[PDB]
Amino acid sequence: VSQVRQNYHSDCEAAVNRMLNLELYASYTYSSMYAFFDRDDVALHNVAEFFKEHSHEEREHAEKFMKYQNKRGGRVVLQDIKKPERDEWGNTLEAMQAALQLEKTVNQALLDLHKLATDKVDPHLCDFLESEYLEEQVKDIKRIGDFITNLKRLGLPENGMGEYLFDKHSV
Amino acid sequence: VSQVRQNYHSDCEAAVNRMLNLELYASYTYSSMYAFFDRDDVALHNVAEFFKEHSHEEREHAEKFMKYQNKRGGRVVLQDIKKPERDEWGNTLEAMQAALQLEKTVNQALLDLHKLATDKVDPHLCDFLESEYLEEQVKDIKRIGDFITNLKRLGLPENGMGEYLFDKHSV
Amino acid sequence: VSQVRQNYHSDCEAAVNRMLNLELYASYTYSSMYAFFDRDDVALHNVAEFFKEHSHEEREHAEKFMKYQNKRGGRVVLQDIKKPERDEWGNTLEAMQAALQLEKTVNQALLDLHKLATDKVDPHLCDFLESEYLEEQVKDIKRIGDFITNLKRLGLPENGMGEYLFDKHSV
Amino acid sequence: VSQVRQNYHSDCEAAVNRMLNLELYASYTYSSMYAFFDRDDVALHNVAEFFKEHSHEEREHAEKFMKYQNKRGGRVVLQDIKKPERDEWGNTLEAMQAALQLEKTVNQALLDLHKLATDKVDPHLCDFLESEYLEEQVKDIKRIGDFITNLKRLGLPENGMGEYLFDKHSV
Ligand SMILES: [Cl-]
Ligand SMILES: [Cl-]
Ligand SMILES: [Cl-]
Ligand SMILES: [Cl-]
Ligand SMILES: [Cl-]
Ligand SMILES: [Cl-]
Ligand SMILES: [Cl-]
Ligand SMILES: [Cl-]
Ligand SMILES: [Cl-]
Ligand SMILES: [Cl-]
Ligand SMILES: [Cl-]
Ligand SMILES: [Cl-]
Ligand SMILES: [Cl-]
Ligand SMILES: [Cl-]
Ligand SMILES: [Cl-]
Ligand SMILES: [Cl-]
Ligand SMILES: [Cl-]
Ligand SMILES: [Cl-]
Ligand SMILES: [Cl-]
Ligand SMILES: [Cl-]
Ligand SMILES: [Cl-]
Ligand SMILES: [Cl-]
Ligand SMILES: [Cl-]
Ligand SMILES: [Cl-]
Ligand SMILES: [Cl-]
Ligand SMILES: [Cl-]
Ligand SMILES: [Cl-]
Ligand SMILES: [Cl-]
Ligand SMILES: [Cl-]
Ligand SMILES: [Cl-]
Ligand SMILES: [Cl-]
Ligand SMILES: [Cl-]
Ligand SMILES: [Fe+2]
Ligand SMILES: [Fe+2]
Ligand SMILES: [Fe+2]
Ligand SMILES: [Fe+2]
Ligand SMILES: [Fe+2]
Ligand SMILES: [Fe+2]
Ligand SMILES: [Fe+2]
Ligand SMILES: [Fe+2]
Ligand SMILES: [Fe+2]
Ligand SMILES: [Fe+2]
Ligand SMILES: [Fe+2]
Ligand SMILES: [Fe+2]
Ligand SMILES: [Fe+2]
Ligand SMILES: [Fe+2]
Ligand SMILES: [Fe+2]
Ligand SMILES: [Fe+2]
Ligand SMILES: [Fe+2]
Ligand SMILES: [Fe+2]
Ligand SMILES: [Fe+2]
Ligand SMILES: [Fe+2]
Ligand SMILES: [Mg+2]
Ligand SMILES: [Mg+2]
Ligand SMILES: [Mg+2]
Ligand SMILES: [Mg+2]
Ligand SMILES: [Mg+2]
Ligand SMILES: [Mg+2]
Ligand SMILES: [Mg+2]
Ligand SMILES: [Mg+2]
Ligand SMILES: [Mg+2]
Ligand SMILES: [Mg+2]
Ligand SMILES: [Mg+2]
Ligand SMILES: [Mg+2]
Ligand SMILES: [Mg+2]
Ligand SMILES: [Mg+2]
Ligand SMILES: [Mg+2]
Ligand SMILES: [Mg+2]
Ligand SMILES: [Mg+2]
Ligand SMILES: [Mg+2]
Ligand SMILES: [Mg+2]
Ligand SMILES: [Mg+2]
Ligand SMILES: [Mg+2]
Ligand SMILES: [Mg+2]
Repeated sequence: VSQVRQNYHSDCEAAVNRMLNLELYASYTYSSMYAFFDRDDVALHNVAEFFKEHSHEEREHAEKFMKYQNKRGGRVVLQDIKKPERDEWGNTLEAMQAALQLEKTVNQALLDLHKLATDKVDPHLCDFLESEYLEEQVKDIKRIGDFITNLKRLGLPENGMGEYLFDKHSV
Repeated sequence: VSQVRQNYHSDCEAAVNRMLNLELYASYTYSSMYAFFDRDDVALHNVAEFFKEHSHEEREHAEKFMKYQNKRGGRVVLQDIKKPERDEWGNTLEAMQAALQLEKTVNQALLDLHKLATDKVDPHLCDFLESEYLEEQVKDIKRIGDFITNLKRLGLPENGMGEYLFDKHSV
Repeated sequence: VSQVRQNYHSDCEAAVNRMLNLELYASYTYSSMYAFFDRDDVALHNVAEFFKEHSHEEREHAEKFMKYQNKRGGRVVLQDIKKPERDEWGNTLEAMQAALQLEKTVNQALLDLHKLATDKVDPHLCDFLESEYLEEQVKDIKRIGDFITNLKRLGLPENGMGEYLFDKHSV
Repeated sequence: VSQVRQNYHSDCEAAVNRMLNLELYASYTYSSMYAFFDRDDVALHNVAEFFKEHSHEEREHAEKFMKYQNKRGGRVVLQDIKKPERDEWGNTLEAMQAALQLEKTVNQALLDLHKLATDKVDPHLCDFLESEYLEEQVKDIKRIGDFITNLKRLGLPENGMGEYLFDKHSV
């Protein structure tokens, strides 16, 4: 047992490792979207940069879980980072729809971890999730939802002019 | 009943007073460690200053509970501040080991108070503990644990050169 | 065929994708080493930060290959990022030895890619590797080798004082 | 024989002169496109300025070959600069398509010169092409390809609104 460990359940330690993996998975998915929008036959650089930034953000979320694990006396256990579900992302609307679903998946896992922390009576873990993860998640979900609404308004997927306009005025 | 009092259980009020006393006890223990490391026959000034700073920090934690008590309409009730368990602290490793245990004792009392606040449905008290106490406690426990690991690495208690090196490069 | 593509062999495109994966693998390995040295029972923060920085550097090397692929009209194809070979890294000397071998593995793959680019008569790819990868690789290999020599001098693995001294004066 | 000449093949000297001419040809073509987009019945000033800048860049590439020739002890031999293939350029998409093909023609000639330099074992010439020409060429080809993708998205040639939008947000 780690000398620092106090009120940290084995189940929570394991769940933090799984959450770490999911953040890395989300980072990798966003990097794929960056790569797609940077293609010469897609060429929406502002959209590409949006996803690149989100990839970096998710990597930071992962690192924060690693630091958290060590602070509590848990042990970081890494697994493979699975490749993204798609190799190509269609267009801005398809990619944003995929990002929304990914963000909701990450949010559900955060909420599930919070429920586990509540069940195991771990207020430090609860506070960590609430203070560092849960609000940023709601904000990102709202931003992507707003984008989707605008892309539909702009006539995506069919309306190429609309897609250009979004890249030039929204991101 | 205080005109400001709302959703503040008598049990929580009493527990806040006991927590106040424990913070003061912890401050006094750290001041003892400061005094020890300042002895001419111990003479580890950087270690002494580390404990002096921690003593000041704990006094501030105590004052914050006094302010909290009044904000909720509870009444501050003081008891004797018991002298520290030891008059002399052996060496840097022994003192850090004692500090780790003290910090875990304080942490357990904070967690117990949080459980009481949860049971009495007092989210303001829960938030206070989470926002002002619980994370600082985990950080301090981690820092002291890291120090202990390094002091053992440096060959404490036997290795006097190791003890000198710690005082000159870690604190 | 991409409208931008010129003098870019399918074999080179595929090899760039494999190199991308290896950079990501190397980044993940360094993040594991960071996590290890941040453990309360290891506690060598400067060593941890060294590996954290290297993890970030490798991620940047990967992103540069993604950008390269798109510039040439190739298509980024991602695969799983395999977890590191070890879950724990022993000590500073063991970790540095593993880092040296990892850096030489990455270097060999860069040299193999350069040989392929030479065979396919692709000077742009050759220049890219020479200007952006090959010298940084030699410098990093030299730095790690120098560290290993010093860790052996300091009596690693047995000499804990030596390990402390390295963390405090070399990184 | 020039007193400075060393390891500089007659074939390479002649090929450098031909490359000089091609850079000047490319500069003249871009100046034609500038003139076209500046017409009162075309009136896409930002597009015009893009081509004007590229014309200036190509002239600089030509001057760099003149300086190179003299540095190696070769002799600059000039030929006529042929007028551009077209007197009018249709629209932004047609012009960008022509620019892409021109840039690929220039790139092929640079690659052919690099192959000649390799065959004649002239690393100075190889380095010059790699360091001063080959990457700028790939970047320009990528930029023009990205523009073409966007112009098609915007509904060129038919969609005049799309053409206006490109001139106002992409260049
Ligand atoms: Cl525990
Ligand atoms: Cl508890
Ligand atoms: Cl696990
Ligand atoms: Cl980071
Ligand atoms: Cl797996
Ligand atoms: Cl796909
Ligand atoms: Cl948050
Ligand atoms: Cl109140
Ligand atoms: Cl009340
Ligand atoms: Cl209530
Ligand atoms: Cl009381
Ligand atoms: Cl004060
Ligand atoms: Cl008493
Ligand atoms: Cl005593
Ligand atoms: Cl706190
Ligand atoms: Cl803890
Ligand atoms: Cl090709
Ligand atoms: Cl070729
Ligand atoms: Cl591939
Ligand atoms: Cl980056
Ligand atoms: Cl795989
Ligand atoms: Cl292992
Ligand atoms: Cl380099
Ligand atoms: Cl010469
Ligand atoms: Cl010669
Ligand atoms: Cl020679
Ligand atoms: Cl000639
Ligand atoms: Cl000039
Ligand atoms: Cl002629
Ligand atoms: Cl014409
Ligand atoms: Cl260049
Ligand atoms: Cl190209
Ligand atoms: Fe995000
Ligand atoms: Fe964030
Ligand atoms: Fe995240
Ligand atoms: Fe996210
Ligand atoms: Fe965000
Ligand atoms: Fe403290
Ligand atoms: Fe504090
Ligand atoms: Fe305290
Ligand atoms: Fe404390
Ligand atoms: Fe503290
Ligand atoms: Fe590195
Ligand atoms: Fe680098
Ligand atoms: Fe690398
Ligand atoms: Fe590396
Ligand atoms: Fe490096
Ligand atoms: Fe150009
Ligand atoms: Fe240039
Ligand atoms: Fe040129
Ligand atoms: Fe050009
Ligand atoms: Fe250029
Ligand atoms: Mg467990
Ligand atoms: Mg998972
Ligand atoms: Mg798979
Ligand atoms: Mg509850
Ligand atoms: Mg709560
Ligand atoms: Mg909170
Ligand atoms: Mg917040
Ligand atoms: Mg009462
Ligand atoms: Mg008490
Ligand atoms: Mg007594
Ligand atoms: Mg906080
Ligand atoms: Mg292929
Ligand atoms: Mg591989
Ligand atoms: Mg495996
Ligand atoms: Mg060769
Ligand atoms: Mg070469
Ligand atoms: Mg070079
Ligand atoms: Mg260099
Ligand atoms: Mg000749
Ligand atoms: Mg010619
Ligand atoms: Mg003619
Ligand atoms: Mg260069």
